[PDB]
Amino acid sequence: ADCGLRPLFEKKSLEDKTERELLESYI
Amino acid sequence: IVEGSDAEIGMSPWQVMLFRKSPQELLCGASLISDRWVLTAAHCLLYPPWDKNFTENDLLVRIGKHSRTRYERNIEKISMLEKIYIHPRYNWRENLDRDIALMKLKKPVAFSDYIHPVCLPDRETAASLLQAGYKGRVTGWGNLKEGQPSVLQVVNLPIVERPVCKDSTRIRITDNMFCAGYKPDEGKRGDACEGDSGGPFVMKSPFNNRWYQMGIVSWGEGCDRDGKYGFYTHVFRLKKWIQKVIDQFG
Amino acid sequence: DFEEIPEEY
Ligand SMILES: N[C@@H](C(=O)N1CCC[C@H]1C(=O)NCc1cccc(Cl)c1)C(c1ccccc1)c1ccccc1
Ligand code: NA
Ligand code: NA
Repeated sequence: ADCGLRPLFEKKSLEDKTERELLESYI
Repeated sequence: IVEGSDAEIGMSPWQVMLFRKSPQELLCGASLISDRWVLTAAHCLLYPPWDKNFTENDLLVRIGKHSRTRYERNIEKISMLEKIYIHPRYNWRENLDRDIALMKLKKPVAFSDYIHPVCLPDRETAASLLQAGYKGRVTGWGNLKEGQPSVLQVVNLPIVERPVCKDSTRIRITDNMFCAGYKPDEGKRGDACEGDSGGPFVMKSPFNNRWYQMGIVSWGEGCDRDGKYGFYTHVFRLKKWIQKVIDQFG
Repeated sequence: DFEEIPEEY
């Protein structure tokens, strides 16, 4: 149900320092 | 992890440390997939060429960690094992095919800011994300080079095309594995290494913004060698066995 | 290298 949603990031709408590197590669 | 960086607090809250009771030492990485099930590499528990065959009572699971060596009072949680389940067709003899194992915990672990399960992929997430060039993330407390880190390390690595994986190695590769890392021409580098074994290769779904564990740190030739890649257990391809185990004994 | 863990576990 809530797997994969980190309390300290996704649950707060905070991004970690390099997750955008992953997004940008999903082309 | 080679050429990675320190994890942020709470960045990988499914991260699990497999810890040897006596002597007290790291054994492997692993991941939290629910309040009582931990996922790891079979070779973390069973590898007869190295005289490794662990039983439940030999081990502890440490969850919520950041520091490698420190006891992280009020944050980490330590659990004992009720039962280990290894893939019946795990091939330790040749190539680590189906390098996967589950561990059932004696007691449920309490989720917290530092402790939270990762998702396991369904077929459509797997088909969308496991593409050459797509990057995943692998985390661990293993060697920094082919000493040891003070805290959890992180590195993001691109999946590599199957022909390139096969051509990089003399090992017989299977459909139950994928490889990842940069090519020598790509500049950037990084890799898993000794002690990262069993830890998770995760990807963040751009469809639902959730983290999924697509791989398990499985094997490599040396670490961060030019022209060589890390090899990961293909979690989706072995999901039926995972479901089967959990459905039957959970 | 490792700090010892509480006796309980
Ligand atoms: N170096 C071996 C290996 O990776 N093993 C031995 C069993 C434990 C596993 C291991 O050390 N995994 C940790 C690790 C290190 C670096 C990157 C990753 Cl992703 C993971 C590997 C291998 C051995 C000789 C020649 C080429 C490849 C292997 C492969 C299959 C079967 C036997 C040996
Ligand atoms: Na080859
Ligand atoms: Na390499």
